[PDB]
Parts: sequence; structure tokens; C-alpha cells
Amino acid sequence: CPLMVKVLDAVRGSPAINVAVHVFRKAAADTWEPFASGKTSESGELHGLTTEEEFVEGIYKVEIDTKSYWKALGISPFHEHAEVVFTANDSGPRRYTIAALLSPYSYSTTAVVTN
Amino acid sequence: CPLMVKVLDAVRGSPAINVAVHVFRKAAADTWEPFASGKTSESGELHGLTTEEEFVEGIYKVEIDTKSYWKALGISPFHEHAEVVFTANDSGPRRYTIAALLSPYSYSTTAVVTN
Amino acid sequence: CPLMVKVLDAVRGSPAINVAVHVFRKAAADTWEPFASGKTSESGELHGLTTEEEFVEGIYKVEIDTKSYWKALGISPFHEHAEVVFTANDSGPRRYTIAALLSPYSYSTTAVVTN
Amino acid sequence: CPLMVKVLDAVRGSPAINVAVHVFRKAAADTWEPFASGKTSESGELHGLTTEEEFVEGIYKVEIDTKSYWKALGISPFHEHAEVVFTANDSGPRRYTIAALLSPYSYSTTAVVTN
Ligand SMILES: O=C(O)c1ccc2nc(-c3cc(Cl)cc(Cl)c3)oc2c1
Ligand SMILES: O=C(O)c1ccc2nc(-c3cc(Cl)cc(Cl)c3)oc2c1
Repeated sequence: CPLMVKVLDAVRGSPAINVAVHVFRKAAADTWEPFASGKTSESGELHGLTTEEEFVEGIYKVEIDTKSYWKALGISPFHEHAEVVFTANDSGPRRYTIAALLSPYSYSTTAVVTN
Repeated sequence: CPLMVKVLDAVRGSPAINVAVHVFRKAAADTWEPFASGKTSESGELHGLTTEEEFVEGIYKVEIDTKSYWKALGISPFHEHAEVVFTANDSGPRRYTIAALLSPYSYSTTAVVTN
Repeated sequence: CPLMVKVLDAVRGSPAINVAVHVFRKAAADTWEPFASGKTSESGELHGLTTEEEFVEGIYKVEIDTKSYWKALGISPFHEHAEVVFTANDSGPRRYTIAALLSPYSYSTTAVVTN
Repeated sequence: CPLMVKVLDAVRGSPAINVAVHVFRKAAADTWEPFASGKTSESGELHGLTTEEEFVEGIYKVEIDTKSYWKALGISPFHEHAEVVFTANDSGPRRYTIAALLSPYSYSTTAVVTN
């Protein structure tokens, strides 16, 4: 599990459940190719997006669909989504956790990178 | 204005208005002595807390009454208040802005220290 | 000034100065069209991006060049940039401030929308 | 495990290891009584602070010793510590995770409360 995404809700004080997440990888023709996608679990975690074989060096974009999350809770939020863009595996394979903390008009994100 | 406090609301996407803020200075007998206080303005700012002459080096605590702010909005909060504890150090001319971003179950704070 | 961007540095406790910021507007053919850009000031603010006449309703993307900012400080960063994507909605007179707080492996952003 | 504390480092992109944490509980004579303490593990988590029997209703303060954490890494930070103050178990037992994300001049905290 080299890429995991964890999403928390700062209004409710809970994991953000059923949040859609799309991962893209930058291609040779300077375009965002689809790479993996999933939804967060009851623990607000999304596991199994990729494998050590598939997750090669590259520039990745993790798009967290915060707007649909807030709209499903009957709230009109500010952002369309939260995007996290980074170079991965540049000095060999690493394990990445991308965490996001959400509020209707704000979000924070951090990365935990382990070898 | 050597010390200013700015408070933002992450739920409404606005300044946090009429928030009570209490500042204390640590005294030699390990006790917190009231130093300054006020309510944030319509811009979520609290100016005029102290003067350069009164704001000496030492340990200060800024306590933001977040619970009353959320209750006045009819929103259920987690924290009793938000406390920011720091040391004021004289090292050339310095202005301290303590900023806080509030959500019901979370808060963030940063210091903007400038000449 | 209907759109302002403010960027803070969580490592140095200061405004993030001379940060490049690019704003784009979403066009009918699902593409991002350049809209406005600039570099943050000594106060970490970028004023004068647009005018009330040019800033129509629509989806906007604010891309903050965080990687170049950290490299100029000799600090190793994680993100390629920070992107803030939102919808501008006309509902009475509104000013949008997009604020971001930067750290090498994390960032937070909030919207301050006022009359 | 009704009370857990998780601490992340936003500069390194890692768990914040060996962070001291002290928990206090407000007493009848309006004083902060010591309740539990520990240090975060290699995963930046602190488990086993208390038991469901001991963790009764009350106002608790979780003090995270961020200053000693940054000083042990050879960095001079802004805050003395990060304090999280909240009422616990007011409507019966709950499980609380207090998470904190640290930078030298800033911190964020959130709570995950589950039944
Ligand atoms: O000094 C001012 O005028 C000023 C303005 C905007 C500001 N936005 C913040 C802020 C933003 C985020 Cl995303 C997280 C945190 Cl902790 C703080 O602090 C500000 C200070
Ligand atoms: O409980 C866990 O396992 C777990 C994991 C990753 C986590 N990242 C956060 C986090 C992120 C931001 Cl951007 C701000 C703050 Cl305050 C916290 O909390 C986590 C908790």
C-alpha cells in the first residue's frame, strides 16, 4: 500500500466517509492521465489505490471531491475539490499518506512520507 | 500596535466577529496575570491590546473564547477555548500578529512576526 | 478589488514574499484559461488581480507556486504547487480573499468572503 | 483506549516522534489536576493514556510539548506548547483522538470523536 488517503471532517469531528478521490499521473504529452480512484471508508481512509509495481516515478495529482461530500450532507461549500500535486518516487519507492482536514470554506492537507 | 489578533471562521468563510480574546502574561510565581483583552471587530481583528512600552519580553497566553462564538451561531463546538502560548523576544523591531482559523472541532493558529 | 490572495509562511512566521500566483477561469471546452497573475508583496498579499467588471461568475483556479518559494529559501518541499479551485457566485456585493498558510509538506487554505 | 493523541510534523512530512504529552483534568477547586502523560511513538501516536474507568466526565487539557520537540531537532520555535481544552464524556463515554500538525510558527489541531 504505497499510496493512502485519509480525510477528516472538522465540523462534525469525524472521519469524512464516502469521499470520492481521483488520482492522476502527468503524461509525456503534458496531460493528466487517470491513474487510480476510490472512496474513503467508514474510518475516512482509502486503501488499495495502487501497487508498488504500478506506482512508478512521476508527478501525481490526488483530487479529493470535497464539494460532493459537503453537498451530500446538504451543505453548499466554497471549493470545487481539494487537489494535492507532488512528485513521487524520485529517489526510489516511498510510502505516501495524503491527509486532508475539511471545513465548508477551508481545507488543510499534509503528507506523511516514509521509506 | 506590537500585538494584534486576527480570527477567521472556516465554516462561514468570514472574519470571526465579536469573539472575546484575553491575553495574559506569565508572572514569577508560575501564575497567569491578566494583561489585555477585547472583542474582535467586524474584520475579525483586535487592535490596540498593548503599547510598545507595556509589551516586554516574557511568556504570553492568548485565550480565544471559541465556545461562546460557536454557541452564538447555534453551532455545537468541541473546544472550551483556543489558547496560544508563546515567548515575546526582543531582537530588533517586532510586531506580532496571532492569527487563528476556527472550525467547530478544529482550529489552526500561526504567528506573523514582522519588522 | 473583488479578488485578493494572501500567503503566509508557517516555518519562518512571516508573510510569504515574492510568491508567484496564477489565476485561471474555466472555459466552456473544459479548459483553464489564464485570467490574472502576479507576485505577492512584502506583506504576502497580491492586490489588483482583477476588476468588478472582469470578475464574472464562474469556476476559478488560484495556483500558488509553493515549490519555487521553498527552493528560494533552500528548503526541500513536497508539493509542486498549491491549487485552490472555487465557484464565484453573485449574491449581493462580495469580495473574495483566498488565504494560504504554507509549510514544506503541508498547506492550509481558507476563503474570506465579505460585503 | 478512549483517549489517543496523534502528532505529525509538517516540515519533515513525518510522524512527530518522542513528543511529550501531558493531560490534565479540571478539579472541584478550579485547578488543573495531573491526569495522564506519555510520549508519542515512532508512528507519532500515543496510546494507553487512560482507561474507560478512569476517564470520567470532566474538562480535560491535553498539552503537547511542541517547544521541546522543535528544540531537540535543533530549531527555535514560536509556541511554548499546543493546548487542547475540551469537555469529555458529557453524554456518556466516547473515544477521542486528538490530532496535531506542527510547524515551527504554527500548529493545527482536530478532534475525532466516536461512539
Ligand atoms: O494579518 C492578516 O491580516 C491576516 C490575513 C489573513 C490571514 N489568514 C490567516 C490564516 C490562514 C490560514 Cl489558511 C490558516 C491560518 Cl492558521 C491563518 O492568517 C491571516 C492573517
Ligand atoms: O488518526 C490517524 O490515524 C491520522 C492519520 C493521519 C492524519 N492527518 C491528520 C491531520 C491532517 C491535517 Cl492537514 C491537520 C491535522 Cl490537525 C491533522 O490527522 C490524522 C490522523
